[PDB]
Amino acid sequence: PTIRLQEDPDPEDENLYEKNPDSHGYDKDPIVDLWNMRVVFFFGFSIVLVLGSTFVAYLPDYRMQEWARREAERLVKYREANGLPLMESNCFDPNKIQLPEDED
Amino acid sequence: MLKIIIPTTMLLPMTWMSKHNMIWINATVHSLLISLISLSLLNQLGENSLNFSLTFFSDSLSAPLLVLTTWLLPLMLMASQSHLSKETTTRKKLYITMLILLQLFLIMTFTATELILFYILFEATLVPTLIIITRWGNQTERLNAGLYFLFYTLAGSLPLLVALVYIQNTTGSLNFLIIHYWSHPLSNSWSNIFMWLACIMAFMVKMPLYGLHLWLPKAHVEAPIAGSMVLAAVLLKLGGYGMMRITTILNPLTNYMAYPFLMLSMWGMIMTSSICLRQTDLKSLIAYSSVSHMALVIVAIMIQTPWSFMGATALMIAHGLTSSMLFCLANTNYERVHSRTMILARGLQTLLPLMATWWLVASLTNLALPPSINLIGELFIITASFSWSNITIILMGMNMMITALYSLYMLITTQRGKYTHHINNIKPSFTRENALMALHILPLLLLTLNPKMILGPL
Amino acid sequence: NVLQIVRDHWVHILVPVGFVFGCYLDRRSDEKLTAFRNKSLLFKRELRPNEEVTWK
Amino acid sequence: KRLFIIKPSGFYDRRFLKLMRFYILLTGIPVAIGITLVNVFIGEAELADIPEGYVPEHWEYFKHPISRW
Amino acid sequence: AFSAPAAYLTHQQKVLRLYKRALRHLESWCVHRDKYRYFACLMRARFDEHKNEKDMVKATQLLRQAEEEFWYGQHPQPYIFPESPGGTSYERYECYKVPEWCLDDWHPSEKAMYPDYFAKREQWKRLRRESWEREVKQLQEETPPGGPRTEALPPARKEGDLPPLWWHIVTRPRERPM
Amino acid sequence: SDAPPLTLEAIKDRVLYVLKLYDKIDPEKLSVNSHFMKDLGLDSLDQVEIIMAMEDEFGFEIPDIDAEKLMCPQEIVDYIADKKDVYE
Ligand SMILES: CCCCCCCCCCCCCCCCCC(=O)OC[C@H](COP(=O)([O-])OCC(O)COP(=O)([O-])OC[C@@H](COC(=O)CCCCCCCCCCCCCCCCC)OC(=O)CCCCCCCCCCCCCCCCC)OC(=O)CCCCCCCCCCCCCCCCC
Ligand SMILES: CCCCCCCCCCCCCCCCC[C@@H](O)O[C@H](CO[C@H](O)CCCCCCCCCCCCCCC)COP(=O)(O)OCC[N+](C)(C)C
Ligand SMILES: CCCCCCCCCCCCCCCCC[C@@H](O)O[C@H](CO[C@H](O)CCCCCCCCCCCCCCC)COP(=O)(O)OCC[N+](C)(C)C
Ligand SMILES: CCCCCCCCCCCC(=O)SCCNC(=O)CCNC(=O)[C@H](O)C(C)(C)COP(=O)(O)O
Repeated sequence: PTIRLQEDPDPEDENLYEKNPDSHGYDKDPIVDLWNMRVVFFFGFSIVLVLGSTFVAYLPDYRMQEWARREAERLVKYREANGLPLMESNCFDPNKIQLPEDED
Repeated sequence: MLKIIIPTTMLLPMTWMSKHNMIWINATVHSLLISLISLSLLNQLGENSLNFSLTFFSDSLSAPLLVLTTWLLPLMLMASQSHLSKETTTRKKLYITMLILLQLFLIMTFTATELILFYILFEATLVPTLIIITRWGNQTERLNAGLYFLFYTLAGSLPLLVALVYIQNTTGSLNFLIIHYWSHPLSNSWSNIFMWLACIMAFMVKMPLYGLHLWLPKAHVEAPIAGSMVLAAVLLKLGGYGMMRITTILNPLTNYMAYPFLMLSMWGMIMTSSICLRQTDLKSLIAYSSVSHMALVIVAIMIQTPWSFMGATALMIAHGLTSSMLFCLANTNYERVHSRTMILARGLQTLLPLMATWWLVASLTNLALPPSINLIGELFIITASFSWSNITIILMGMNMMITALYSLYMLITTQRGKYTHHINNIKPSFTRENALMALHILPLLLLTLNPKMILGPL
Repeated sequence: NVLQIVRDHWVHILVPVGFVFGCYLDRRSDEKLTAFRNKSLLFKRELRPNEEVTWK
Repeated sequence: KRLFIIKPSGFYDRRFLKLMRFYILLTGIPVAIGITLVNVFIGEAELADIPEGYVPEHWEYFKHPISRW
Repeated sequence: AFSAPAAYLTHQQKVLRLYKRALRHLESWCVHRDKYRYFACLMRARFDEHKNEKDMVKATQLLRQAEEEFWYGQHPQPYIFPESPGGTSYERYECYKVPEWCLDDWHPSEKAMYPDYFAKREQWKRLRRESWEREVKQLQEETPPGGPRTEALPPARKEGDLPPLWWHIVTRPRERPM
Repeated sequence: SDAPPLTLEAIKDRVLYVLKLYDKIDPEKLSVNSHFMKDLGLDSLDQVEIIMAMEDEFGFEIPDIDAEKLMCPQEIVDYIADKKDVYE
């Protein structure tokens, strides 16, 4: 037969615009296509994008940035009023630390 | 956090009970709703993590990754339904099932409190990816790609497993909170060196590290579009997340165990950027781009500074979005002309103007134009590397020059010049493709508007 | 006529129902970790004349 | 004379841009109006000392009405 | 650009091409018109001095020496016509050129404008469809058995024929499309 | 605006105008169909000069392979019209 096998020929690719000039590229069924477009646009842009951005923009300050700023303001005011240094090189009180007895 | 896990498990039978011509609509709608729900995880604290239960917790490092995963699922569904139109209903449902199972495994991986559960889920992600690649890939090379994808991973992860169980016999726990609080230094012995290597190599091969990256061009080129999207955007970040988790027990050994990996990352970043300059396949160029960006992320994780960790987090998120967008852009042209050769279809700006705008924006984000979060991550990593050693600015600097070049090269090859005369089948862009590009690109700039959400726990 | 509409679109409650069930299970999980409720040194507090527990 | 100018089809790109603008605005104009109305008629909370014996609710530790809600 | 090239250039063709190149570069050197005319007449005299050389070997040696002299004395920045391959407007309007087949993809609302133009387009497409097979048959007949040896194409010879492979030459976009 | 819409009559007029300013061609004896070599008795170098004069007149270049074939004013006019998309 000069052939190797019985096979279907490779078919040409279908253009969605032929049967539907305004086809949106979602489905060959025009109604299912239109509603796929509508749901993608409504739930992607209208709901998740804009409303999610608004929700994230107004998230309450659980990172405590403003609290930390106010605490630092109080600390700076007190330390500058009493003439103490603004910050100490030790963050732990040495009286609660017991060094080794001998260093030799 | 079962309020996110259970709806995906419900996506499964919802897909398998849907009418034959409503699978895509239902899957897309409920995937978008799940992403909206997962958006609430971004409310994080400044001191500790959100400890939901004994099994799951959310940090400031894993929450953006979860949001990216849940947002990527609907985009994958949108990108897949074009080339799967001729498929049977059962096989389409099986493909969607693979995507859903991958999302579930990733979601549970990013929030597991124990390292062995994390390992089990991080290996479980292998099966759906391999099935997708080897069943729905287009060319004969996909099979080989699958093998390269599998063993390269497993040869890294099998030692890690051993190390993990060994650690549990020594400290009594693999819970990450206990591991962090009860941390002890690693002495300088051969046993500790090999424990370090066992704990590091799996994540190294996942990034991937230069020299261990050969699986990635094969797997990311031979895969279908959704496979490439999820491989570039999320699955590469498993290595970075795991490394940033595991490095808490490796000090001070890392101080000198990082040198070969740092040298490999910097030089191979230069090398892969150079490789991008001479590439005939458009998908392979994007894959090697991913390799270069991940080399940057590896350097950031290895130098172990707060600025480097913030830069690594930002770079992972930005790269995920940008590389997924670039893969989709290349797939549009491939579906039009059925060939991946870059110089085949030229002058596409004359035929498709809006797609050319999408190409320009994607290539602009690839070269880290300020103030994109790509640039923020890159600059933070470069500053940390400069603190590590002033000479790094040379190599990093060279990278910044090469990247832009190849990026613009890609654009100039595809959009500019004159159109190919004999190609007469270039149809106007569909609404689906434009919506896909917009849903990729708009979150990038929105995140630029508020960058502290992707900067991590540091 | 709602029979055909229901049999065509009953798959649209699975994911919201899963969300509600996940919320319920998360509350149940929180119910099992109250061993230190109103007992930490930082947040220990005297009860109000009416309230029974500090959080649920 | 006036000659025909051969161009690619600009209908579909214009349609997509109009659809995207429509949906974004459809949800974002009410949001902007609501934000403006809330800001005008329900301002931000004023920082004050905790009165003796009072235990504030957690949402009372934030100042913007939308964040508090 | 329009004519099919031959397998090689002849001696006379090479001499004429060198003459044109030399005159153009001399004009590039001699900016003013009167000076250029003077030196161009001198160049023409120098060219036709050796016009009647019957020895071909000596003729090719003279041509070789002339080309070496030209390469030594060429203007490094010669004048180029703006639309010539080295000019400042060489491919300026290529981005405005759109192939005609794109019109097949216009939305019917876009085609609702310009009804007469699209009717004429349909007529042209019908003509091309009716002529193609006759063009192919004529090419099959006129081609030698060992394939074509040049890129020259035949004209139409029959009653209502069209010259084969005419569509993409006739429907060129334009020189100034938009 | 820009330059006027060149017509076939204008192209032919300018070509003949250039040719009648050539001292080697008799103006009266010249017609639009006169052959440069047969009718007018010119050689190849004169043809090269004529092609260059046409190029200077119309501000664009004619490649050598195309310029070799032009032998009468009508061929020059037709080549220029075809190049510049002149149909009227
Ligand atoms: C187009 C689509 C195509 C595709 C593109 C892609 C689109 C993607 C979108 C994705 C979704 C994005 C959603 C993001 C959510 C973010 C919302 C947010 O957080 O809002 C923040 C912010 C509101 O912050 P807030 O925390 O709510 O306010 C805190 C206070 O409690 C409030 O203070 P207050 O107590 O004073 O109350 C102020 C109140 C009232 O204030 C006033 O009334 C006073 C104003 C001055 C008037 C004074 C003179 C005028 C009257 C005199 C004459 C009448 C009186 C006498 C009568 C007789 C006449 C003689 O006004 C407001 O409430 C603020 C306006 C509300 C805007 C909310 C934005 C929501 C957008 C979400 C939708 C997204 C899509 C866009 C569609 C939106 C619709 C187009 O909104 C703003 O954007 C404000 C910006 C304006 C400030 C001035 C600009 C300064 C420029 C500096 C830079 C200079 C460099 C040059 C660059 C300039 C370029 C701009
Ligand atoms: C097509 C035509 C295009 C051009 C025409 C456009 C017309 C104009 C529209 C462009 C607007 C210009 C933008 C200028 C910025 C103004 C808004 C800004 O001020 O709001 C920011 C707020 O932006 C948001 O915070 C960022 C958006 C969050 C991004 C999340 C995206 C949604 C999820 C989608 C999927 C996720 C994928 C990625 C995974 C990581 C500031 O935040 P903040 O300084 O604090 O506010 C302080 C006061 N608060 C806190 C009380 C509110
Ligand atoms: C393709 C890319 C793959 C991924 C790349 C992975 C990178 C792995 C490289 C490992 C980095 C270092 C490993 C061990 C640290 C030091 C290694 C050694 O060379 O240093 C000296 C070690 O001394 C000598 O070199 C002894 C080692 C010589 C034998 C090792 C074989 C190396 C030859 C190269 C084989 C290629 C290996 C990779 C195969 C692919 C230091 O002297 P010393 O202080 O005493 O040893 C420190 C440990 N102590 C304290 C417990 C004693
Ligand atoms: C910018 C400065 C650089 C320029 C320097 C250039 C220097 C070169 C000057 C001298 C070059 C010569 O004379 S090279 C002398 C070459 N002589 C011959 O070949 C003799 C045989 N004759 C023929 O081939 C034809 O008659 C032909 C002459 C082609 C006429 O063509 P037609 O009659 O059929 O139109």
